[PDB]
Amino acid sequence: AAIDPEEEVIAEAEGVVHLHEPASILVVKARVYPFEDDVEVSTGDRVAPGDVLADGGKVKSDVYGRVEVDLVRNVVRVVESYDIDARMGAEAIQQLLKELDLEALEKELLEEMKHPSRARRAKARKRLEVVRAFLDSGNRPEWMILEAVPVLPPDLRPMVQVDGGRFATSDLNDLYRRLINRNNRLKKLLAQGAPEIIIRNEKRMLQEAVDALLDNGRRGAPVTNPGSDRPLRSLTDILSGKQGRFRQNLLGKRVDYSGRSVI
Amino acid sequence: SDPVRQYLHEIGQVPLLTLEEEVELARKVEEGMEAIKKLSEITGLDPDLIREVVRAKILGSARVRHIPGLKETLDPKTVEEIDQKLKSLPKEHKRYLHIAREGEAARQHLIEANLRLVVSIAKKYTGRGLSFLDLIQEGNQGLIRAVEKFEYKRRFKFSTYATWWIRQAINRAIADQARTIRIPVHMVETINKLSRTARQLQQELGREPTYEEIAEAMGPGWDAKRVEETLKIAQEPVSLETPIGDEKDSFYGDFIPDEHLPSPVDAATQSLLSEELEKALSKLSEREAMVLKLRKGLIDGREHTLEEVGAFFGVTRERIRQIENKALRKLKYHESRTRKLRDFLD
Amino acid sequence: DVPSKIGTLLDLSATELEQVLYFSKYIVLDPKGAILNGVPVEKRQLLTDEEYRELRYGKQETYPLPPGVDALVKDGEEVVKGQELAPGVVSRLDGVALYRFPRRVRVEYVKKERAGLRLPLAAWVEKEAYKPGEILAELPEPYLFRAEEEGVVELKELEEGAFLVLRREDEPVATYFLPVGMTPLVVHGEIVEKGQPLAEAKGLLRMPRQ
DNA sequence: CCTGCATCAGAGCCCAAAA
DNA sequence: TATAATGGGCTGATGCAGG
RNA sequence: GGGGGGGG
Repeated sequence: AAIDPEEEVIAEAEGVVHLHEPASILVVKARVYPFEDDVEVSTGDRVAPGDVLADGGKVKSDVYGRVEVDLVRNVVRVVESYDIDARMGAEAIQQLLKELDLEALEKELLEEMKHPSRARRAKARKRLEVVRAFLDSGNRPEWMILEAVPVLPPDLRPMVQVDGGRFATSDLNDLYRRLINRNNRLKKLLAQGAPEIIIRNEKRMLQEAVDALLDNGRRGAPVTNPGSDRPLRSLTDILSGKQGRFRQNLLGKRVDYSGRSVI
Repeated sequence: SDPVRQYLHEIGQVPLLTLEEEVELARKVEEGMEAIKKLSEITGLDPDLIREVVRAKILGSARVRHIPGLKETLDPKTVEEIDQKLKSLPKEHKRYLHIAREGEAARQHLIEANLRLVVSIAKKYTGRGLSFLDLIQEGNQGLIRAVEKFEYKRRFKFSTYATWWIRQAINRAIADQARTIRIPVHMVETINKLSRTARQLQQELGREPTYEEIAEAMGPGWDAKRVEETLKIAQEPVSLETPIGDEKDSFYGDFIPDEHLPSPVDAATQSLLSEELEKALSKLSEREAMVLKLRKGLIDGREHTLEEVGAFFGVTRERIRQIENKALRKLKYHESRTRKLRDFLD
Repeated sequence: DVPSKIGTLLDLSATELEQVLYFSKYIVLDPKGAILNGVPVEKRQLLTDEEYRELRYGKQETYPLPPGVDALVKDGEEVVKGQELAPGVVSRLDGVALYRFPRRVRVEYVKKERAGLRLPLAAWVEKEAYKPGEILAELPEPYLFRAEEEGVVELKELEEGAFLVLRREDEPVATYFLPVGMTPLVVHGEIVEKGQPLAEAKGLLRMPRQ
């Protein structure tokens, strides 16, 4: 078949067809299951050995694999492959953290505490200290992963008009904007069914945006304003250091009813 | 450890398409869209709903979510229900299902194979206020758009069509997200124009142009006033955490007073005014003061004008305007003795 | 914050926790019976992208064929690792070979025609049918096969063997078959009269292979 | 087992500080 | 919405893979 | 990936 009616190849009379000079040869490790009648599985479905493919149950799969329905060759290919669950990112980790029974792990770690080499006992202790920490406190480990990200009230990250009518704003607003963009874009890419390469890039960018918001510079390059080398000031930066909230506004303050002069 | 390098490594794991392969995928995507159109008619369904159902099985169980616009919440129950109706088709109808599936598969491959094009376009747009990866993702969004609109019959290579949509997508991204104070896309375009214009004017004139020199160069509709107003709008805010020079111990925000919350003096003053204000309407009589108090309101602000006062003051309606004048008149006399309220005139 | 709190709970190193969180490596929740490099995939195993792709989507490879060069294997054919696909192409893995883009399609059209021949009698071997390649006759001395009709020659030459068709007006009056061992002495579009030699038949003449 | 060996968070106060 | 364009520019305290 | 002109 071709773009325009001319240049098509139509069979002149009765005959048989042979294919020659292929552009390339694709070697697939797969099983081929030809079918005369209708096929019951459509292409992309995943299939296990013994599962019925086509022709009312006559033809079935010998391997675990992915269905490729060839309407030209009139055959159902099954590419050897598994329904394996393997994930990337904070989504994966949150699940494993959800899937923790701390009671059991305490029991397990106590049994390891009855063991020489000192190091065995040392590491089992450190693990056991985190387990016991969560148990007494009542905190769920999966809480170390964020689903809802909190947004600080605006008057604490103000956008204010200064003297000149110019606007001055706290860096947290830019860190939030980056976050919001990547979140919104990720939702659109998901709804539009982008390939995994694109969604993976977006998801990892989303982690980075959250990371800069909470502690900027902590992991990776510090986020900066355009045309400035100045790292943006994140919440962690606000809390800590000489200029941080504790040593500046909390353990000492500027005060009213005070003055100064030469002695 | 380097997010740019990693992404570059992942794209490089998909080999580029041959003219045949490029045409093949493009062909399969187009045919598949035609297949989904047909399936709506036969089935009595919605092409968008069908498209998402077909697409769900190709990507796998990993991605299943509600898609904006679809009438049904898209969850494994409905997609099993709907998939079973499509697999309930006769052989000549059920073939159209297979076409749609392979279309989605090929769409995926086509997108993945063109990712390196987006990188080469985005790298030229660095430095405009979006990070390289942000530009790649917006550029990728355009690449996705390009695959859905591409008509392979026209015989153009894919790279030719894609490039337009990617440039469009990045430029819209830069215009939409680059400013803390967001600006309409059309207005950002005008602002950029003034820069280009002024840069020419300064390069030919050997000095900075006036507002007037730019306004002539911009043609009709533009005077100096408009050039000035546009630049004001184009001013970007500055960080409160900007060091005031010295860089050791000084922030710009530390020099900005808070004008909103009342100062101790101001709070005191407002309290003192209310206490002297009530201690004055009660010294004629509370009631003709209560009528006046009702007309202005200590807390509330109940000034209409003539109607509403028809109801409950206690009198009918012209009278309250009159007792308003005598309340205010006795108040004025009472004011000259208790002239303490003069100082509140600032 | 080291030792990582998440890391300590899950028995994950610093590097491992990085690789999962920052999308450098997969971690398996449910192997679903996968096995890689001879060992079964166990839960909480870290896979690279390449490992996951081999597990999840299968392993395959595509080999370019130099332009015009035809492959030594046919579409659909099972192939061992190391088998030679094309004069310069060697396959790296076992599996099904698939044609990508055939540049040349050859259609063998089915033709069933009734054609005549004349041979001496002592020289021909009696059979009710002749399979391709079967010996038709053996001539003690060369025999000249002659036209039995007058006409213009329409010559149709096969790979081996030939067909010859005489027509007056446009209506074919005869269809002759020349086996191998029979050399046409006439050329296409040649006028012939009844009795003049069309072909010399020398020695053993047999059915052509096709 | 122990040591190199790496990765991180410390580095005085208040006032002018001339942006 | 269409020539083609396809991979960036100084210290101490502590927890680790390695002799 | 942590830092500077003056007064005490």
